Amino acid sequence: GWHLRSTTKVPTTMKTMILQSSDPNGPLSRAVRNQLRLNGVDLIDASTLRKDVPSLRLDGSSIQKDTASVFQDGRTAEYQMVMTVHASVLIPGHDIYPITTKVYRSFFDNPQAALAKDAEQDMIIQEMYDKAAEQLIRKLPSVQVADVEA
Amino acid sequence: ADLATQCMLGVPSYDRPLVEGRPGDLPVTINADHAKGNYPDNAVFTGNVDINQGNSRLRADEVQLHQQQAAGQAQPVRTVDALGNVHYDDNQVILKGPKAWSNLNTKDTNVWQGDYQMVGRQGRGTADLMKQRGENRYTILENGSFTSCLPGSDTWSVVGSEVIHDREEQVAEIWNARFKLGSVPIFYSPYLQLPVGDKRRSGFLIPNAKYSTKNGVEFSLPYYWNIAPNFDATITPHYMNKRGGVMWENEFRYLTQLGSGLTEFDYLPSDKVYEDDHSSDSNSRRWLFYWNHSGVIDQVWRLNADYTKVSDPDYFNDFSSKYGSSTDGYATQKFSAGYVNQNFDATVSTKQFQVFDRESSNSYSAEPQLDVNYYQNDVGPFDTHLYGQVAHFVNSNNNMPEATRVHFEPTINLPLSNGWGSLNTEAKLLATHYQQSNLDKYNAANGTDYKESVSRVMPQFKVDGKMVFERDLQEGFTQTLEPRVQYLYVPYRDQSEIGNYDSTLLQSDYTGLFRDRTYSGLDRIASANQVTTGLTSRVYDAAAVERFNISVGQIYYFTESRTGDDNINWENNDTTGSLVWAGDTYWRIADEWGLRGGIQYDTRLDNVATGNGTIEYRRDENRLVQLNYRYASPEYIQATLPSYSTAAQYKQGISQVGMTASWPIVDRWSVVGAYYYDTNTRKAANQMLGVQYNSCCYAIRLGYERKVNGWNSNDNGGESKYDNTFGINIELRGLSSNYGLGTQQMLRSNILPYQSSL
Ligand SMILES: CCCCCCCCOCCOCCOCCOCCO
Ligand SMILES: CCCCCCCCOCCOCCOCCOCCO
Repeated sequence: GWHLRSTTKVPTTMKTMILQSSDPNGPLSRAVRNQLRLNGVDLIDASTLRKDVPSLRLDGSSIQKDTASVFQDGRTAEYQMVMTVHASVLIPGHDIYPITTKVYRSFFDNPQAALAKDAEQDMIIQEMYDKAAEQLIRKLPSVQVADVEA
Repeated sequence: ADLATQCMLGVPSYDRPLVEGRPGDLPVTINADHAKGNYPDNAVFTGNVDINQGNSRLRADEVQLHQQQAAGQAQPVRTVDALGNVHYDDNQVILKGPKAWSNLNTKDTNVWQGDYQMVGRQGRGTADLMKQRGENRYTILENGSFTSCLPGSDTWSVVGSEVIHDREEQVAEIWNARFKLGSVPIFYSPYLQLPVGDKRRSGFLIPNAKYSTKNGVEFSLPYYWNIAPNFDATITPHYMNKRGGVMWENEFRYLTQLGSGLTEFDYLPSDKVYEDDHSSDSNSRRWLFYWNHSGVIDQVWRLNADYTKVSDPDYFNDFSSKYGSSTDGYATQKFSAGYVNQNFDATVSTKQFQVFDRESSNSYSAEPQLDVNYYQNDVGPFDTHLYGQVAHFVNSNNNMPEATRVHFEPTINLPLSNGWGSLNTEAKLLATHYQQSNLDKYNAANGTDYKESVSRVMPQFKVDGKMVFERDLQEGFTQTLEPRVQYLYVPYRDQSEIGNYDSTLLQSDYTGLFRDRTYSGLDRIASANQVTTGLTSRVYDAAAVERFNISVGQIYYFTESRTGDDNINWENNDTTGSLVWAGDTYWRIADEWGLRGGIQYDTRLDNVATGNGTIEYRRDENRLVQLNYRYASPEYIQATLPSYSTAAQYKQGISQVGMTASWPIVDRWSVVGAYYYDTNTRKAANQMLGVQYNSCCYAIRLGYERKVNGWNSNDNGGESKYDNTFGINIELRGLSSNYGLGTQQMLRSNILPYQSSL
């Protein structure tokens, strides 16, 4: 019988936010703005007044695919993928706040049906983007509580 | 540390006011004890003579000013001579010499038999003639000896008859150059170039040495050619002993508005080892063509390219590069071009492969492959999506059947949210058409019944929902609980008349449990009738930062997932019940340290499918340690990968522990270690030991790498082939600087690289 609504209610200061990125048509950007749409956040362009409204700038993403393990013949057993995403919260008059997130997954490799393993891989990537966006949203209250007087 | 500061200790700091411009028109202040003769003609100062002019600070024992006519037009030939004990100093370089001369109009200064030392930056030496000509731009040195490392030990020095240091062009040209490692010379050249700047190199040529077990003594001397400030080429003669010949490696980086890209082309004319191993033909040439490209035109156009082609399937096994390794089982040849806007995106691509095997390369290829997505996020309370695909599949072997697939998939979604949780109802349709050909030949061999005109229509009903609860903890910490459930239903369709082109089994991550797909691609779709239940408990601190998290999932089946061709080799015959289980976890503890875990278990295998766990002590930038572990049961390999379980090397599955050590012993030497060890066959699969010597002006690194490469046939069942590799690399640096270290660079180089798992 404990109190509900947690992870800090998405800051009413940032109930309406502007999304900035180098590539707004990229997978990361679209996953982010969709994840924002999911949490009931209003997205407005930077063509208005923009005085009290903060913004979310996407620095850049980077996916790393290395060999996690191998068999007894030296060939790859499974690949481990690491999606690194850099971002920054810009509040008018409150400087900036960097947000670095990383997504970790892995999957077995099958040369014979590489094509299949390609498609699968792509799918994984997609999911890894989505989860990344989630990991970006959950780290917002830290930026909110970062706003202290000193 | 900040070694740069340590190297700036011997280097002067220079105080004094910085004057903007040139000290040519500026007046000349002369302060001494002694001063005889005609001031504008023949002036003679003596006794601690101090002469200042803007940035020109000169101090001597005796200074003489001797002039010429300079009549008519216009200026005076202001010619300043200097007899003895000349100590010159400015904002750039300190000069010390016996006899000196200087013209202050053109700012041309000469010093005979003197020593010099740069200010603000490293660089000293001794020359018979030190000159600053061309308005203090060109620094000429006749009979000069130059070195960067100032005191302690005469570790290296370059001597030359005619050296020239250009400041604007930023370059150190040397005529009759002789390089010395102290007092012992090695190389002599009619002419050399040592760059001071950055962009646009064309630097002389820096080589590197290696010693592998397969190639023997390796010696690379890579040429570098910079064409334009956007694209350049990099040739590389790579002498190999056991191979007996020079391998030419042609690199080519480019950057245009259509995007960036890289083009590699390695080539070896004759190989003795490959000729002896394969004497079926006289042709023994081995090459590698690589081409990558990434471009985003006007934010809407996307041009990507990943092409990798080799000559022989045993290329990467022998030769190692930044483009492939012995772990690679095939080569990827994909070209992608797409228009992605916002609510709509159409990407067409061609996918081809190159399986690295002597006789089992029956891999398919899409030619082409068209994908189309069209979204509509607001239809009242609904949001709709439209997916479409047209893919023509062919095969390298003409025995395998060809196909033409037209897939259509509309997805109607309905999101609902209030506060404490949310529920999303998704209704999807999966229509598919197949036009297959060349079936009669494959209709034999095995039990197959593929027809030319095939169709498949499968509806899909999904209901997702998750809640959020809060429990307060101690000293500001806040715990939360996230229960999630998702039901899925798809009717059964007999797909025995449909071939497999892009379908394989997947891995069940905690998030993967909520995936509405059993196979990859759109060939084999399972008859869904399941309910997925999972719990996600998270632990935050007072700073609203996620420090801990744990998830556990369970999939319940009402009926078994059938496709119409389920030839999966399971251990038991369990059809219904909670078959699939998962569990992930993540720990952060403090600013350093950490933990990660992921476990996948299946009841049909009667054993855990996968199990990975990685712990890591990471500081912040460098010097860190990692310990990992991965496990994949033999049953998992037997079920997921048929025919592989028949072999002895893929039978036991996976059970390896990974080690990565990187902690500096001395504040100069960089110690690097790594150790990947298998527990099933109790044999070390991989191990690396590397060291480095970072002085201040140069650096030599020695790397050792023992790794598993190939499988040895015959014998008493067979064993793993081991290969050792030594590597001697030398980098000068310290000039343009921003180098040295290696930090973790040496870690990522093995067949099993070190990844940052926090
Ligand atoms: C025992 C006292 C120290 C002896 C000399 C101190 C007084 C300094 O007077 C030196 C006079 O010479 C000044 C030369 O002026 C150079 C600049 O003007 C020449 C052209 O503008
Ligand atoms: C990272 C390479 C090692 C560092 C030394 C070389 C300098 C790095 O840049 C060289 C390659 O980058 C190409 C420069 O970008 C193009 C600039 O002009 C394009 C505008 O039209």
